Amino acid sequence: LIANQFNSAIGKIQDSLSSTPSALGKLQDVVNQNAQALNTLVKQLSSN
Amino acid sequence: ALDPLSETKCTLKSFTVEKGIYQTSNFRVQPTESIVRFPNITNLCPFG
Amino acid sequence: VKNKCVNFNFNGLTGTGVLTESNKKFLPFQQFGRDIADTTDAVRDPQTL
Amino acid sequence: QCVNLTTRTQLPPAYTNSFTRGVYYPDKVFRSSVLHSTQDLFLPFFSNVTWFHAIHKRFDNPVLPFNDGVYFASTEKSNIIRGWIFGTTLDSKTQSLLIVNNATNVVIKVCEFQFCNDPFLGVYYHKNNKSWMESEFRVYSSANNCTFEYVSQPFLFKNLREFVFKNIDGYFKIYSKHTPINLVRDLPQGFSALEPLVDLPIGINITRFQTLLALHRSYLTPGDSSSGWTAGAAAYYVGYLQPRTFLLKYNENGTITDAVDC
Ligand SMILES: *[C@@H]1O[C@H](CO)[C@@H](O[C@@H]2O[C@H](CO)[C@@H](O)[C@H](O)[C@H]2NC(C)=O)[C@H](O)[C@H]1NC(C)=O
Ligand SMILES: *[C@@H]1O[C@H](CO)[C@@H](O)[C@H](O)[C@H]1NC(C)=O
Ligand SMILES: *[C@@H]1O[C@H](CO)[C@@H](O)[C@H](O)[C@H]1NC(C)=O
Ligand SMILES: *[C@@H]1O[C@H](CO)[C@@H](O)[C@H](O)[C@H]1NC(C)=O
Ligand SMILES: *[C@@H]1O[C@H](CO)[C@@H](O)[C@H](O)[C@H]1NC(C)=O
Ligand SMILES: *[C@@H]1O[C@H](CO)[C@@H](O)[C@H](O)[C@H]1NC(C)=O
Repeated sequence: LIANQFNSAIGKIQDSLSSTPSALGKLQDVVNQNAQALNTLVKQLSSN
Repeated sequence: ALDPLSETKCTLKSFTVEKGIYQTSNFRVQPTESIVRFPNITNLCPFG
Repeated sequence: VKNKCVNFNFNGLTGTGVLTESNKKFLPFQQFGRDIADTTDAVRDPQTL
Repeated sequence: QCVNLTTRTQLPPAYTNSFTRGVYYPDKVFRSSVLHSTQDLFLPFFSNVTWFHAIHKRFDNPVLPFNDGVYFASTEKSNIIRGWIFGTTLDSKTQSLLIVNNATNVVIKVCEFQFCNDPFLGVYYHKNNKSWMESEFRVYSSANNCTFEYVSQPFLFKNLREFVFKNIDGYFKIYSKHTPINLVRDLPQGFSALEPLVDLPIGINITRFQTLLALHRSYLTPGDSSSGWTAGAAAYYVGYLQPRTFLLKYNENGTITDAVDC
């Protein structure tokens, strides 16, 4: 019973990760922030 | 401006360099020629 | 001259870089392109189009 | 010759919503898959666009006030609308913009013409030659000291001709886009981008603009050339550009496919 529960839990974890594009946001935020900052810096070259 | 070791010594402003990797200068390819391209004209302006 | 680090000035746009034959398709009124961060990255030649 | 003829019916003009129409390329910069925000003289979405009729009788060509920028649209197939005339006085005192686009040429002459109070173009048709030619050119009395000249190729209720006329920094910019229109009484809701046609460097003060239409008297008018005429059907729409910030969506090919009025 414990082995079956463990296997089912792992499968459900994979399904939740695959069918939800909002679980990894803690990483995505970081990436976005870095990219946004870089973009802002570059755009600051076009100011009088 | 003798060899990379001397440039590292100058960058660190010390005669003794510890083991490691140090950034000393920037490598940049200088331009070779000049290019001018403009629409075909054959008439001078009426400054006269 | 192409495939060389060269200065250039096309219809007033002056810069330094390497010019290469591109695959972009400009509309027949535009003169030069730009990047997402407003950086010149493509120019139409004023003679050969 | 100047002719002042009015036999049209009197009724107040109609109004409509501009919808997602009248967007032009602000600059000549190529962009691919980039959402670019600009602050230019644009036509607000669903604006109060004035509708003018030229049905057979209507020939309403009023002296509309050309504010900062003017949008203009026309669906027609008889080519009644030929050109537009701009100016602050419409008199031989000050320079007046004048454009005439018949089927054969496009004519731009920036002169201070002595404008007739009812400018128009007269086309007479005969069965034997089967040709529609313009007999009377009465939009002005005389050339009257032209200061600018330009002639180019002609621009070509089933076709839609959308123009935007904007005057800034001594430059008169025309943006046009020809599109096939299926509806015959109202602007379509589809999105269309107007490409620049020509930046004519005129640099005159313009406050009032007018449109030049044409008559097609062939054999249905028995009257003199002061009260009797006949023509086809035409409808045109006049909007006003305002300082607006627009979000323009460029596709990978460089053409604007969507826009947002902030
Ligand atoms: C361009 O022409 C317009 C229209 O005549 C001028 O604006 C007028 O200015 C006078 C100044 O006495 C006012 O009384 C009018 O009411 C204005 N008319 C409009 C429609 O606003 C304008 O000044 C001219 N431009 C220049 C630079 O002289
Ligand atoms: C001159 O320019 C024209 C128009 O772009 C072009 O067709 C022609 O080949 C050019 N002649 C040269 C570069 O000798
Ligand atoms: C458009 O103008 C007409 C003029 O009769 C007015 O009744 C209508 O409310 C206006 N619509 C607007 C401002 O949205
Ligand atoms: C069209 O073209 C010629 C050349 O500009 C011009 O002189 C002529 O008067 C025009 N034709 C008509 C019918 O107006
Ligand atoms: C045309 O010619 C002269 C020279 O510019 C000008 O002074 C005159 O007032 C003009 N006349 C008319 C009728 O446009
Ligand atoms: C760009 O044009 C090409 C022409 O081959 C077409 O296949 C493609 O779908 C166009 N792209 C877009 C985003 O409209």
